[PDB]
Amino acid sequence: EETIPLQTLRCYNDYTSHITCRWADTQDAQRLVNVTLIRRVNEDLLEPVSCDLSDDMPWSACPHPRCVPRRCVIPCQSFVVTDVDYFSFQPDRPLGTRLTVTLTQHVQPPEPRDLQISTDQDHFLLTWSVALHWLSPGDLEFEVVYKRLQDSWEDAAILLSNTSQATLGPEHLMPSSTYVARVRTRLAPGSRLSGRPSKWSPEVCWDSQPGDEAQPQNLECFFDGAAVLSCSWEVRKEVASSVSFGLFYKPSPDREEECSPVLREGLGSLHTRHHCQIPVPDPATHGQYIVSVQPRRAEKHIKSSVNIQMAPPSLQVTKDGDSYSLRWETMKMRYEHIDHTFEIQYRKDTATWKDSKTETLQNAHSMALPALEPSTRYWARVRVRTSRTGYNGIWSEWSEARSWDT
Amino acid sequence: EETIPLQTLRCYNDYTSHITCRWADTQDAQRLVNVTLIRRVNEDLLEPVSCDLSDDMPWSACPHPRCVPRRCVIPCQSFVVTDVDYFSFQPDRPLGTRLTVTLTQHVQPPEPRDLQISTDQDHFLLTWSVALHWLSPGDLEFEVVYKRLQDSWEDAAILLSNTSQATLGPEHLMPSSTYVARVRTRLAPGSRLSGRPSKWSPEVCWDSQPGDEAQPQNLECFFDGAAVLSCSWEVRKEVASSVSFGLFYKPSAVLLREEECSPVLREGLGSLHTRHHCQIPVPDPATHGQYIVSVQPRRAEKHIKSSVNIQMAPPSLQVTDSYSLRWETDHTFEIQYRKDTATWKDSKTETLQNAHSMALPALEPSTRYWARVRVRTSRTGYNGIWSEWSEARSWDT
Ligand SMILES: *[C@@H]1O[C@H](CO)[C@@H](O[C@@H]2O[C@H](CO)[C@@H](O[C@@H]3O[C@H](CO)[C@@H](O)[C@H](O)[C@@H]3O)[C@H](O)[C@H]2NC(C)=O)[C@H](O[C@@H]2O[C@@H](C)[C@@H](O)[C@@H](O)[C@@H]2O)[C@H]1NC(C)=O
Ligand SMILES: *[C@@H]1O[C@H](CO)[C@@H](O[C@@H]2O[C@H](CO)[C@@H](O[C@@H]3O[C@H](CO)[C@@H](O)[C@H](O)[C@@H]3O)[C@H](O)[C@H]2NC(C)=O)[C@H](O[C@@H]2O[C@@H](C)[C@@H](O)[C@@H](O)[C@@H]2O)[C@H]1NC(C)=O
Ligand SMILES: *[C@@H]1O[C@H](CO)[C@@H](O[C@@H]2O[C@H](CO)[C@@H](O)[C@H](O)[C@H]2NC(C)=O)[C@H](O[C@@H]2O[C@@H](C)[C@@H](O)[C@@H](O)[C@@H]2O)[C@H]1NC(C)=O
Ligand SMILES: *[C@H]1O[C@H](CO)[C@@H](O[C@@H]2O[C@H](CO)[C@@H](O)[C@H](O)[C@H]2NC(C)=O)[C@H](O[C@@H]2O[C@@H](C)[C@@H](O)[C@@H](O)[C@@H]2O)[C@H]1NC(C)=O
Repeated sequence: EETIPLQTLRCYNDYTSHITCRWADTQDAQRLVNVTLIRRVNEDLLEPVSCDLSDDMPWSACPHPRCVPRRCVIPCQSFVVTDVDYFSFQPDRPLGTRLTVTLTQHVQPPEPRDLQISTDQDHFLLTWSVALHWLSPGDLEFEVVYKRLQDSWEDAAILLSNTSQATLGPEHLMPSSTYVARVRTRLAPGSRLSGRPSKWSPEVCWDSQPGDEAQPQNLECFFDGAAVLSCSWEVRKEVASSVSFGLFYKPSPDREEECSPVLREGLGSLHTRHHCQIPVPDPATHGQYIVSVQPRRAEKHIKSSVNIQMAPPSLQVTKDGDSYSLRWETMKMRYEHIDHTFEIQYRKDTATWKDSKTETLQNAHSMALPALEPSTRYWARVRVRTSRTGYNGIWSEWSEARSWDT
Repeated sequence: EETIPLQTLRCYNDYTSHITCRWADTQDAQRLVNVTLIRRVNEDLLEPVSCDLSDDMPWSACPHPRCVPRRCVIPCQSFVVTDVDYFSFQPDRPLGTRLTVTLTQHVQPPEPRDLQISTDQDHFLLTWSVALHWLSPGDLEFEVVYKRLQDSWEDAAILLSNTSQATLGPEHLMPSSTYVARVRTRLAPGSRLSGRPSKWSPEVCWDSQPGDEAQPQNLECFFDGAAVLSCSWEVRKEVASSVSFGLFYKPSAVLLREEECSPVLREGLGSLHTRHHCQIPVPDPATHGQYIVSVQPRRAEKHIKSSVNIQMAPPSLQVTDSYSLRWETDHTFEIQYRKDTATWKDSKTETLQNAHSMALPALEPSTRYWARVRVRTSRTGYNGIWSEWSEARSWDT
């Protein structure tokens, strides 16, 4: 982006005898290189310049906290409107490098492009062209790499072609996935030329044969060569939420087992990877396994006696004299012996259950009520639950609300 | 990982006539599978519970933002204390996958470990180990990959060993650089085992042989096979801030003139270097099949036109009733005078164009003032910088 010496150099003259130059350097650079100010006479003569250290930089700022300013004086006997001095910096030693390139051994073939996919049933034909007689198409060979959209490039299958197309089939692709492919051009083993391969083409992207998107997929197993067979597979996040899969394995015929525990990991935004470690205690004897991912026996055990929601009680209102009493019955349970607790509530019509007189009774079937307001409409509800050590549950829904007036 | 239908299920019964269950699917899952509630009568016997949609979830929360809650009613005569029901959920269709695996065709050997570098003069001995008669060291082959720290793994050089050390020299390594290496285990070609390599060891770093830090390094030129030879190289930022490098080429009776390539594109690689690129045009590769390519300091000069960079000498000054400033040098003069407890950015400041003289107003019959001047040109195609101040001169009024 332009040396610091060259940025900081300002050379001003008295237009009679002098030129004074001021330029700087960094210490950072000087631990590696030093440079002289050089002035040049004609297309040939290049004269050194005599500078000494200056503690200041009054003509230009130096962008770097570690500058070493210079100040130099160059004698002259002449100045004319057209005069231009040309200034340079020579480094303390020769620095450089060379390479002798034999073109035939330094070929980077052009990158493929116009990458394109067409389905033919369950195969996909991948075409591309290359912009190109020193390098003929027969010098070329192509390298295609493909992976599911959710995978590293790290882990991807290659496919080689001597022409500029390849067919990808069901031996290469898993069904109902999005695949990505890319292609680069390589020199042919047979070419009289070598170098290195092109940069990759841009990516093309496509869906494989539709199949069933719910099916778990990509079941893989690898044996450590000792005592463990590690299997992994994927299933859609949404399907794992309605279905519990297990891993089951059994030796192929010469009793069928569940692998446990299964660990889980995100795999992109739609799949979960699960892993399992199958123990193999004798790979010599039983060295072929048949392994399945399939629905587990996953049950919620629900003990009836301990999950009872009784039916709501029937409720009625009674007078008898001028004192009113609430009564309530619950459906006969064949002959069960089971204590019941009831919760009883009543409302002034113009008021809210939330803030109401809510007494609670074990094994009672009525409740006498206090005296109450002149000619008001009233409401009442009851609910039951079991209340005995063999038993448990939730309240019954409320009885129908029973109205009435004074 | 309980499923949503199962986490959600609650079944309460009236201990007389039936069981009521409530539970929930998600909309998201329903796109891929629906599920039926199932009540297991006995070991051999499952039966479908008929559920229908509910607006609510009066018995358990649903941990998805879009559930499809159900309410089922299963009738029963008969209940008693010892009773446990087993409930589950059947998919709308068979789901599964099945791989049949022969262990010898499916082996992944163990990750290498304990990567070390030792130096042997200018070589580096990398060692490691693999913790294992089913799989034996002789089944094994090690693939080692290495690279400069600042490079990607994309096409790093592989070196293969069939024992658990490898050597890396100056043939493999750029001097004065930091190398990172990792190793993984593979099945030997001649092994009757097949599978896939181990995952990579942890990385190890080391500093390659020192060389001449200051040189440009890593010149690479590649020819596209038609008309162009792209070249790249690295120079250290320190050096780059002192030397402009160029790229020069000559193609292979007597030899031709050595030519300069441009433009040179620059990009910031790693902490120490910047990377440069140049495009060389090659017209007749079948005749000039060899190009010697050099990176060296260029003719990078600053053109300074004398006439537009004049700074003059300070004028000479004097002072001589009224006091008069006179000076000797198409000029512009600035004249300053001052009081003695006041500085200059307080003092009176004045421009005089092609005057060599200046008269002064009333002054204090007490004080002893100071005065400087300086100059630049006005000559019309000319420019420069103000002169230094003239000798500051004194007098007592
Ligand atoms: C570029 O030019 C400068 C100054 O001339 C060099 O910096 C100086 O390098 C000298 C070696 O020629 C050092 O001299 C030594 O000094 C010690 C005590 O200070 C003496 O006992 C002994 O006789 C040495 O000769 C000197 O220390 C150093 N100046 C500084 C910064 O103090 C420069 O060398 C390089 O620059 C600096 C930043 C230092 O780190 C150097 O050692 C370094 O190599 C010259 N650069 C090159 C690459 O040739
Ligand atoms: C799980 O079962 C649910 C609900 O029964 C299925 O979703 C439902 O699919 C019905 C298709 O059978 C859709 O009803 C349709 O209405 C439209 C008009 O709006 C008609 O064109 C069409 O012929 C039907 O009459 C309905 O869209 C849908 N119900 C809900 C609440 O979404 C589900 O099937 C799957 O989900 C959607 C994408 C469906 O439309 C189907 O194409 C799809 O397979 C069942 N799950 C599965 C995997 O079968
Ligand atoms: C595994 O690596 C060994 C140690 O480096 C191999 O020996 C070397 O590899 C070459 C085979 O391509 C061989 O010609 C070299 O001269 C030899 N170098 C040294 C100094 O060890 C070994 O190769 C086998 O054993 C050698 C001695 C030869 O007889 C080869 O024909 C063998 O393939 C490799 N191990 C095996 C058994 O594959
Ligand atoms: C690139 O060109 C050819 C057409 O696709 C391939 O030739 C094939 O050679 C096989 C030899 O055993 C053989 O199956 C086929 O007859 C033939 N394929 C057909 C019918 O088109 C070629 O494969 C190479 O050719 C053979 C002779 C060997 O040299 C192999 O090592 C080659 O792989 C194709 N590409 C590659 C790289 O495989």
